[PDB]
Amino acid sequence: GLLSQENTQIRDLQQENRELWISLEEHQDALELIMSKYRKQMLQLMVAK
Amino acid sequence: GLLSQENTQIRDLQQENRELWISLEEHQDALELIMSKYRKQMLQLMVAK
Amino acid sequence: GLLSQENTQIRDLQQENRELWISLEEHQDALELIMSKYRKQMLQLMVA
Amino acid sequence: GLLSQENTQIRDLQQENRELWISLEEHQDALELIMSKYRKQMLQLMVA
Repeated sequence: GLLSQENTQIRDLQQENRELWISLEEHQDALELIMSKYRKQMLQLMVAK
Repeated sequence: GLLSQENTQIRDLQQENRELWISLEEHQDALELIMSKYRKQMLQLMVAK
Repeated sequence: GLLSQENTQIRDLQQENRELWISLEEHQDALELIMSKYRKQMLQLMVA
Repeated sequence: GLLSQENTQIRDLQQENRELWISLEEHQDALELIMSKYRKQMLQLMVA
């Protein structure tokens, strides 16, 4: 009965779920990268001083 | 037949879906607020200069 | 001669430079905090 | 007397101050871009 309208909708919602999580995860990585670069620049300024 | 295991799972997945969206939306607001404050400070520095 | 043009302009540039450093670190703290909230929300969704 | 201690230290503080301003704006551009990508991803999910 995996082909029922309900089981098909479950798999569609699980795919949407996964896409939302990937969106959150990709932006978590972007936040970490920008913070890493921001703190590396603060250190480069201190070193040059 | 709204009480079937499948229909119950659909409503659970829709609630999860909504929670993921709220997580994305709340952080969109946080990003906007921090950028607004960041640009307002750059202007306050320019004005004081 | 601390009232020299030299020593006076030094003091103004030092004040501006201190304000720029404070601006950089205050924004650091603000981004760190929204990243903390973001990460902890993801951790909460993940075990729910 | 541009080689005065006054005028020399002025120039160093001006260079540092310019670097701090560039740092602030470069990070502005970087955050604006990740916010752009984030917002456009949400818009894409919303019409999908």
